[PDB]
Amino acid sequence: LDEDIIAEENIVSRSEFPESWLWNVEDLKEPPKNGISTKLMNIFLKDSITTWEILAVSMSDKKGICVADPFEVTVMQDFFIDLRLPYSVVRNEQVEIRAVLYNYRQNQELKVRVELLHNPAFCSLATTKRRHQQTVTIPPKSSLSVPYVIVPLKTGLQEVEVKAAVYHHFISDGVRKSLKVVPE
Amino acid sequence: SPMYSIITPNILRLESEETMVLEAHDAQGDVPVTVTVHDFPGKKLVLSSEKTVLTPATNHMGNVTFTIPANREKGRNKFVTVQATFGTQVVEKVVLVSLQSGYLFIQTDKTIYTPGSTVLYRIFTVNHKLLPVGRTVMVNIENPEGIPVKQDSLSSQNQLGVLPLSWDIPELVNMGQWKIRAYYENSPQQVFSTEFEVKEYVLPSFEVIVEPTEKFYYIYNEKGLEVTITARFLYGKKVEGTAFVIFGIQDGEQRISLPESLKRIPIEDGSGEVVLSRKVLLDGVQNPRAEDLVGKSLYVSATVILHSGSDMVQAERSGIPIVTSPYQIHFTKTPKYFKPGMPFDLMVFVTNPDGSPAYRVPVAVQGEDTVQSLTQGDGVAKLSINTHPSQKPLSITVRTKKQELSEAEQATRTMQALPYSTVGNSNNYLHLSVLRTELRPGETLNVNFLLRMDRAHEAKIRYYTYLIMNKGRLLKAGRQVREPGQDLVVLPLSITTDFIPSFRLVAYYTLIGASGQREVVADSVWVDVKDSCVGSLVVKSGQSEDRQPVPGQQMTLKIEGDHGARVVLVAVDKGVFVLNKKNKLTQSKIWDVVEKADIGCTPGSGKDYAGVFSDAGLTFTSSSGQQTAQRAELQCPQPAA
Amino acid sequence: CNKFDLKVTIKPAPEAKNTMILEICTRYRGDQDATMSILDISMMTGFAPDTDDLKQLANGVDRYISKYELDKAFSDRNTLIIYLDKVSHSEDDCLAFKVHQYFNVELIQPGAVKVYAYYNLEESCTRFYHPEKEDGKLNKLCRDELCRCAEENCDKVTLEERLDKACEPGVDYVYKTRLVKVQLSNDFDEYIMAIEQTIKSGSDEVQVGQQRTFISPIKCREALKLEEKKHYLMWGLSSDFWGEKPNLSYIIGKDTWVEHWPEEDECQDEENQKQCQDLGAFTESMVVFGCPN
Amino acid sequence: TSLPTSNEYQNEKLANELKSLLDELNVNELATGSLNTYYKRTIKISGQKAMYALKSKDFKKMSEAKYQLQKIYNEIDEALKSKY
Repeated sequence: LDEDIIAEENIVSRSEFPESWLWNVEDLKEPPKNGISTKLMNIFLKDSITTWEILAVSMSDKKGICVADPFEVTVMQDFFIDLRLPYSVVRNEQVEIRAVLYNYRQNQELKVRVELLHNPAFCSLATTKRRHQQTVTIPPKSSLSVPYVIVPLKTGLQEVEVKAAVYHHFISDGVRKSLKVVPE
Repeated sequence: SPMYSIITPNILRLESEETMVLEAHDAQGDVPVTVTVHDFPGKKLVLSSEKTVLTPATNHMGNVTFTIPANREKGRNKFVTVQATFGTQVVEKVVLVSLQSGYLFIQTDKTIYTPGSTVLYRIFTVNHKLLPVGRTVMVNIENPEGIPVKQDSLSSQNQLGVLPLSWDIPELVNMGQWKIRAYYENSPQQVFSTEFEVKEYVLPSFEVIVEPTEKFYYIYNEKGLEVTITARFLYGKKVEGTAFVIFGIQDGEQRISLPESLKRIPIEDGSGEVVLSRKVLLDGVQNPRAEDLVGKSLYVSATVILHSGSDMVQAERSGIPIVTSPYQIHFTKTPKYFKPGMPFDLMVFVTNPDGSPAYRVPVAVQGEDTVQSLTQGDGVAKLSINTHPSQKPLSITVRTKKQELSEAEQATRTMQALPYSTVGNSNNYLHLSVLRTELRPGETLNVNFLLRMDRAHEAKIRYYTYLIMNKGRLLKAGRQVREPGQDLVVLPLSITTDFIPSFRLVAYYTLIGASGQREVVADSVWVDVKDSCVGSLVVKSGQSEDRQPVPGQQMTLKIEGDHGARVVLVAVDKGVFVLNKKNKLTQSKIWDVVEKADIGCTPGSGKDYAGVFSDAGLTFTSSSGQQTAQRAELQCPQPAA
Repeated sequence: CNKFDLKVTIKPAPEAKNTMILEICTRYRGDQDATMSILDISMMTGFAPDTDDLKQLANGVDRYISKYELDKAFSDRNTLIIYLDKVSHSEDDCLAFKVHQYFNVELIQPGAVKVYAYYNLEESCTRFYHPEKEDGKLNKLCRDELCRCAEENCDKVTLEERLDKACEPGVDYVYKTRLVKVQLSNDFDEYIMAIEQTIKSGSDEVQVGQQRTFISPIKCREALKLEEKKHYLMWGLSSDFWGEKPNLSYIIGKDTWVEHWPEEDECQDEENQKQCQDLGAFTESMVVFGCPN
Repeated sequence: TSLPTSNEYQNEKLANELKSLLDELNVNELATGSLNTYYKRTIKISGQKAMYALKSKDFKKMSEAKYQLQKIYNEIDEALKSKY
């Protein structure tokens, strides 16, 4: 807790991954200039690491409707985790989720201590007391896959969470995804 | 002998402003005119309020503005009766009307939802001018077996034409293609629909894209169909993995897979190469005169797997045409009537097989070797031929002429243009030669007015009366003055955004001549205006320069649009679009709704004076009784090829 | 499963002391042999395929592994896909490759294999493997429909430790007991226990001399090593129940205590002597006082 | 005594600059509470960088970190101003 690394105490995961958002309504009441009202908008990007596509339509009784072109915005990171959960698991069947660790650093391998957090509602090598970590090496410009086998223990909506930190840097990610548990 | 003419749209519309042109030909002093519409048949006096006078100031040209209400009045077209009374004289015509209010567009936040994920949707509501209007709308949500599972009834009054809405997808429900349908409470028959898929999915973390080096396959192409596979994460970054590719042939809606064409290639540095060989494609069917395979299509499904085994993605390019020639040839943007002796402007349309406009492609006609002309960025080529003053149908046949293609590989097509059939076969004509490029609002277009008649009554003609159709309504109607001895007069046409996407121009003159005969000579021309929003809308970045933002980070968004306009926003993880990219809203989709709603059915002209008028969305009724074939069909001529 | 069969044999090799052989056997349940199919394997924490072997395979026909996966240093290869040109509908198609543990760890998670045809993923099958765990199956405890996790575990122990750790919050019972029967099965060993006194009564209304069955993962029937007619003793938690009152069951876990009482004919022997007089200063410390509060 | 060497001076400036911040870190960490999760997630990682950097008495780690923490502090102010 004094090593060249970030602490699980201090990792705040990403969790907010909408599939669509900013379903908002703004009004060009600004002072027209050269005929073109201009609004500046303050938006907060959501946690997902992807490319957002923003679509605007304008309606004016003078000039009508107007499907603005699409406009792309890419949120990314040099290192992060992809927690690939499937749509739904069945309570009490054993599966294997994969944590994919991406390292898009130019030129140096990364050493990570990645860790599946304990969840009472799941049967994992992770206990209230003992944690479940490996320590792994990702080449640069590529991906390391990290198996975690688990067993869902309660129906309804359950939550898997992984955290990883790189050594010597102070980079860290953590994802909190949720999957449907269904009874047999 | 004074003559009064009435000119209206071919088909009127409810609850919207229409316009009709009043004219006094050869009359003296002020002429007061009253105009009245009545239900048909009988009398309801639906609109009489309007009165006007044709002053010698304004060369006796009138403005008609009226709005027909929607009173308690099927399967049989309803009509109306426009009665225009100049002084005491009383002219009238029987026209067709439509219950079609306007348009409706629906927007869904995503293209695809999972059971239990709510679907956001907007109904944009507008009149035939694409202006926001406010009516009452009904909205159904049909499940994939067609059964309305929810409806609401909403008014767009004081909502600036935008109806927000949602629907919570139940937890258990049929997967499949759902539909959202909406109509104006006035007119149930004109329904509007957008779809959305309901499925079970996790989002994919990359997109896959398949691509034939050619937009088609040439049957004699020994190499077979070559295809490049491409994968890249949503965060822009190249993919490593392996990918399974496989082909098939489509006939109509019928689909045969070529099981043997299955290939497993490595996807390296985001890309991969792969091919269907002419042999598999033929064996795969059964080596019939390859010629047989002509007309059918190909398709490729690829499926990539990351080397991590975590995430899969399918994707398929469909209906790649099997063709003997690369290009296609179309005369549907060229009129079907010329004037003997006068130069005929040919608008040849040259599409790639798929359907796309093909740029820079040479074309010319049967006869003359020296005549050539390329295809501007719109897949259009302007060729003009001087025609002979012979009362003989003029058959034209055009043919591609690309170097590096064999004369068998070149593509042709034939059309037949008939001469303009005058009054009493007098040989009096009018031509509008218009320089043809990509017109843009602001740019100024010249309309050459060319007079073709024996100088006998040449001094008589004093003026041209012109009109502009647009989105099937009158956008302007004016006069172009002329002086004797002139055959050419040029019209300065300012071109504003009100012309988009395309406008029609019909000019006509009238006179007495030969043997005391009341005449009408005319001409109609179609011109595309380079489509694009009528005002503007753009959403660029806030921070002029910057590095990629970071998950959860603040970012400033910039919106440049029309003053006072309303914008409605949505941002969508592009990962969705890798599961479904269909049924999105486009402005191009709207222009397409607006053109198919044109009342004008011809590129240009008329068989006779009275056709020019019915071809563009117009009617001409004069005192002297020279009216136009009355219009009683809602849609254009059912395509006869 | 059903569309595919999957038998994953994880055996040690003959002739290190850790290295072994992973064998994967698949058959397609259908009329024709499947087309192109995926084997999506993962290593047990600490292992990674013998390379010299993996090549061999990829040289093979019907099989291929991407250069991309070959080039990596065996150490960097903890998952890996083996593509197949086919899998017979007729008999089992099998193969194997020596794996080597290069890394020393306690608690080694199970590897797993997965199969399917490229076209359709939902028709997969998925077999785990592991050196000790029977089926690569984690240790759970399920009665009827309810399951709960059982992958847990099982210097001087002072006459005072005992006085402490017990009068904790949780503890909802303590007992002496007399191991009577020992029914050993697939999953869980029942240790039917008499209640030779309720040293701390509780939620479970038990009239002493009354039996109550205690359960533990087949995985510790070695470490607890209780034996019939002995006489152990213990305190576990208010949660550890199984089923409903009054036909319950008790679960032996982490926060469950178990501590021999060396028979009274073995209380003589001069080595049990201190304890049979601390155990003796405990129950007696308890019955009477029971707790501080 | 006399005066310190080059290294000696720079090194001790950085450090105190650095410390100067770590001092009023906690105050900051605490303002994140109201702020959107990105702030908290950020400051916590930036905080450690410092404290390890500070104790490591190495220029790089120390400045590099000096700056990390500077930025996020500023992204906090900007934040709390759009809110009164």
